[PDB]
Amino acid sequence: QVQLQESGGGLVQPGGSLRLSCAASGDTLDLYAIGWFRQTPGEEREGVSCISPSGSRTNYADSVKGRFTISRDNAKNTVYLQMNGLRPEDTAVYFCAGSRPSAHYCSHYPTEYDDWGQGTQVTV
Amino acid sequence: TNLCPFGEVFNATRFASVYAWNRKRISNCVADYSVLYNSASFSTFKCYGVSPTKLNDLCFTNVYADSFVIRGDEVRQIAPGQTGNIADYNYKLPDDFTGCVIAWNSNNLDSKVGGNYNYLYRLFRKSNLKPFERDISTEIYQAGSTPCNGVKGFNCYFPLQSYGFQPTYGVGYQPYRVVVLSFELLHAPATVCGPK
Ligand SMILES: *[C@@H]1O[C@H](CO[C@H]2O[C@H](CO)[C@@H](O)[C@H](O)[C@@H]2O)[C@@H](O[C@@H]2O[C@H](CO)[C@@H](O)[C@H](O)[C@H]2NC(C)=O)[C@H](O)[C@H]1NC(C)=O
Repeated sequence: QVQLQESGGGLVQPGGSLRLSCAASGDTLDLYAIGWFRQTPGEEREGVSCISPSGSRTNYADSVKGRFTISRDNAKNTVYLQMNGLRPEDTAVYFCAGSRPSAHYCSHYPTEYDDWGQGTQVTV
Repeated sequence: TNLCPFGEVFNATRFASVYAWNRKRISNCVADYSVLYNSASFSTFKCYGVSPTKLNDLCFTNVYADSFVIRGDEVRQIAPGQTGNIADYNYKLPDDFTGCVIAWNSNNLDSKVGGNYNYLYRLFRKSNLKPFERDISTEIYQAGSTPCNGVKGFNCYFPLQSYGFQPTYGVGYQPYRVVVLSFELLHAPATVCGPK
């Protein structure tokens, strides 16, 4: 199991961009899928994007399709979320989570992930 | 030459209830674990003491495949050192487990619109299972100080409870099929190797 730490959150004008980072410590990320989730106050975590261990499969929620891009860097043990065209609806705490599925699997389902980061605040 | 019958395990029409988990001995065959791992099929494919892509390099005397259905949010209990109703009373892995745990959502196979009551789990037991122990008894569970005389009633509960799997919104409540692979070495020639 890894420990994950989110970085790169902050305040942004509507229309701007952010690049979140999910840094992993302990294990290497070779066997991990990484998913990005967001959570507005009093609400439930919404899966937004994920990447399979192989990096061959990336899935995006419809709400962010075309504006968000997920990517992995196994050498740095970090996964990134590029967030373009940010609307105030995208304001939330963003978490990254990890799991060990088969090589080309990843989902947006929170119960399919084991390891969670503390989150970082994105404010549009 | 003969490929191991993994199809019979993963693609079985029926899976066991977790309290009555099935065990299949695999032997005298060629196993391709990498073909299983290098797929989009499994939401859990966790191996302990070994990496999944290294399994094809090894040879074992026997391989055991244990299989059953639980809720998606219970798959986390199929791991070393876990507690809860499934780990405590239904299927227990040892602290020193070496082997793999493989799981996938089986909503389309195992849920029913009105609920699939055929899948059960043990809710009450006098003590925790030891690793790889199995308990399929159905004696009435004495939860209080009155003996039950084999009949349910006051503080006397049937020990198995149904999942009643239904097509719910949250996948955590849906059925998942689980296969646990464990790898056995005896003082005997190997019979289960990867491809050459
Ligand atoms: C479990 O079964 C799936 C699906 O099997 C279907 O296709 C096979 C042909 O292999 C057919 O005989 C069967 O009756 C079903 O109609 C297997 O997954 C398929 O595997 C084949 C190769 O064997 C691939 O070409 C397919 O793309 C693939 N399809 C899917 C959806 O995965 C799977 O291999 C079987 N699992 C095991 C462990 O044997």
